[PDB]
Amino acid sequence: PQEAGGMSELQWEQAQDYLKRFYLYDSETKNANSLEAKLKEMQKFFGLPITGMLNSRVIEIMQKPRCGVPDVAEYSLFPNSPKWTSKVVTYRIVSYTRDLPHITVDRLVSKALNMWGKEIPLHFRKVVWGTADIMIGFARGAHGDSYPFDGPGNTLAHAFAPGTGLGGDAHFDEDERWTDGSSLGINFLYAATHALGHSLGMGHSSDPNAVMYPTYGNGDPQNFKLSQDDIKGIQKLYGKRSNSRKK
Ligand SMILES: [Ca+2]
Ligand SMILES: [Ca+2]
Ligand SMILES: [Zn+2]
Ligand SMILES: [Zn+2]
Repeated sequence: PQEAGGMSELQWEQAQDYLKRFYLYDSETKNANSLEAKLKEMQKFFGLPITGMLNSRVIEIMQKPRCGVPDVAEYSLFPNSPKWTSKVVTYRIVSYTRDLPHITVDRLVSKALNMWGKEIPLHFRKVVWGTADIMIGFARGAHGDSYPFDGPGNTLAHAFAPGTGLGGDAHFDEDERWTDGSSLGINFLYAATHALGHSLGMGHSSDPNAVMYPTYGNGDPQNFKLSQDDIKGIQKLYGKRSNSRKK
């Protein structure tokens, strides 16, 4: 909490490790000098300009929630594919949270997922009989998977990469707050575009107006939608397109 930067080694480790979990679990790189190199990468990935340092904006974000998905791969059980390679993608809800009835959760995922679908030539299909590729469920890290519950705050939602039928699923930290009309904690619409975006193998982006922006913050937009730099990125791989925007 601000002083994390100049805290004792034990508390300080939490800061260094908070970035580390958001990337991967590699005990080799754990080091006090190596710290400085890896931070360089955090700053480009995040976008923030201040670099080689941490305490003010860098920490402000570690403590602030964002996402629970790693951003890299190394010694783990996952396939190698940048995006979905299936002919069609599908999605179904497993369970629902008391904050929102089942229909509401469901229509939010479609209202976000579809929004991605329109920005790409992939073909998406609605579910009415049987299981689907992407399962959307509420659960805690102790449901039977890696990534722990870590309580509310830090770590917002883990999700999986488009891998096989089982992999590709999306999840929501049930501990976290979830709503839409109340507009109090995390809007489902907003996180859904992010969580579902990770089910497409999209990586984060640095623009401050990005949809996967890892620096959660910004004001309260009117309707809100896919961003410019985020769209061109996915298009460059599914086809060919370019663009530029800042602020
Ligand atoms: Ca959490
Ligand atoms: Ca899946
Ligand atoms: Zn993310
Ligand atoms: Zn899980």
